[PDB]
Amino acid sequence: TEKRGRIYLKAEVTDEKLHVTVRDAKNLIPMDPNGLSDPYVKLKLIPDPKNESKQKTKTIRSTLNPQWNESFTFKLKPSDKDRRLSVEIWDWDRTTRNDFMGSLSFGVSELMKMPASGWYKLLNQEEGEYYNVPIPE
Ligand SMILES: [Pb+2]
Ligand SMILES: [Pb+2]
Repeated sequence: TEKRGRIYLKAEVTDEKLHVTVRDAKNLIPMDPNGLSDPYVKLKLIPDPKNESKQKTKTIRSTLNPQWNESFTFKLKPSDKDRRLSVEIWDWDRTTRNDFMGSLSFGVSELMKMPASGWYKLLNQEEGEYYNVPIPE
């Protein structure tokens, strides 16, 4: 559904490399019995059939307002013109399968035209693979 918090990201392409900085997120949805979550962020260039592009932040336990401050780099290839950078927050779970918290994505070609910087609204899993919603206001 919706109202999943927001995330602050920077994503820019420079000389065939995509640099992404995952800063922090605010107001995430509770996922655990204790009312909090143990969030981490998965980054991928999709489609990724062979599942080779995945990178992830560390897991921060017991918070709905994580501050990761982590950076990542992807080397781009020509075929990436048809790919998107997918950013998904998931809850790490000690005793159950990990579950989805919120997401968004950027087209590689679009980032090449204009870098991304700022706060973004977290979307549901399907929606997140298709667009993003900046919230500069
Ligand atoms: Pb959970
Ligand atoms: Pb958990």
